[PDB]
Amino acid sequence: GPMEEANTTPISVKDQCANVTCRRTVDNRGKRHIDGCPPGCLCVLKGPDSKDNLDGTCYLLATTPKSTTT
Repeated sequence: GPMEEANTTPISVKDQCANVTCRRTVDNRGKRHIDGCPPGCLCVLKGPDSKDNLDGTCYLLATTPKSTTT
């Protein structure tokens, strides 16, 4: 085939996710506080009435993007 990588590579390689950590706290609010995360990974932290200043975790998403360029 040609010298192009995309022309020879039909499927694009998955991109690595970041292990960045987040922190969300909410008291005397009665509403759960959610933190934000970058693309490819999401951080969900659930804290009931006993919520705290704890930090949430991040996980990599298996779902592949729509990018064709390696």
